[PDB]
Amino acid sequence: SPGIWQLDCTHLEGKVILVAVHVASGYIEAEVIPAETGQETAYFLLKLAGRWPVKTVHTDNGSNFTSTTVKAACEWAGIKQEFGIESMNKELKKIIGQVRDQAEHLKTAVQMAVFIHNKKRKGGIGGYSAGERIVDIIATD
Amino acid sequence: SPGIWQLDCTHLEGKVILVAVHVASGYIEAEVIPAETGQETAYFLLKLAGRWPVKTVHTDNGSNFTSTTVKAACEWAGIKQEFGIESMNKELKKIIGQVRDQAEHLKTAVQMAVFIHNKKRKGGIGGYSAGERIVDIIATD
Ligand SMILES: Cc1ccc2occ(CC(=O)O)c2c1
Ligand SMILES: Cc1ccc2occ(CC(=O)O)c2c1
Repeated sequence: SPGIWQLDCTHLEGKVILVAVHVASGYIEAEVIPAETGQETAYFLLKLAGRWPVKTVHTDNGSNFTSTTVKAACEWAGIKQEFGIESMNKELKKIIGQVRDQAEHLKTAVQMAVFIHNKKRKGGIGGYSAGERIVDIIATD
Repeated sequence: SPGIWQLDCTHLEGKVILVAVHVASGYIEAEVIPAETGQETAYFLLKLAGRWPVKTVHTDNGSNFTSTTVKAACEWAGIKQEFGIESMNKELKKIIGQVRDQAEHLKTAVQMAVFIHNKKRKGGIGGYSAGERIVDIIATD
């Protein structure tokens, strides 16, 4: 299971942020999209699956199950879409608050937040970042 | 040196594709941008540096040295910009030709091309993909 992810959205300044979490690591990827349309979700799944091993994507609701291009991205890349599973979305938003006045565009602040989340140590000291854990779980596999 | 990348652009259907190569692995990331502006290059560097260890980015010309937001992205993420160093751009374009009629948007075909490039074996058989090599070099570090 180095290939299990959770996909959810969150909202900030009235724009949509897609969030993929690697469950076993807490590594995250995220992007501001211009609406919820299946167009962009599909594109971000394909991007994510070109980068990392993506085998199963868990979602919490039915929106991803009613989109033709997500179905086609899933199929082209060999991703199982699968129903049933947060505050990862809440801690993301704290860091977006700590950095928001360091960049003009919200989407720059989302990427600064992802950077910090991925590279920091739990507690601030010792052990691995999310970034190290995802590589260590895939390497160890 | 798990953190050395090459950054270049290539062109197709009159749109710009940014290309980051992890030199020791051949792993690639790429994105269609709406012009060459330092805005998008900076954003893609920040994205790339949130995902992987990015310490030094080599470029071949002076365009990245004259952009304020690239300078600011470099500085915020701790990336050394460094002058002096392809046909990686040419093999990318072969695969974009093999897949172009499977997606409406060129940018979907660029991501299908990156997927294949990153996950395939050299020869088609045995050894590691680019995706496995980048994780193996970072893990082994
Ligand atoms: C098959 C596939 C996979 C991912 C995608 O992202 C966006 C699209 C739409 C398009 O350009 O054809 C798309 C298609
Ligand atoms: C400091 C920094 C780093 C990466 C970036 O990408 C785009 C911008 C512009 C902006 O929104 O402030 C930007 C800034």
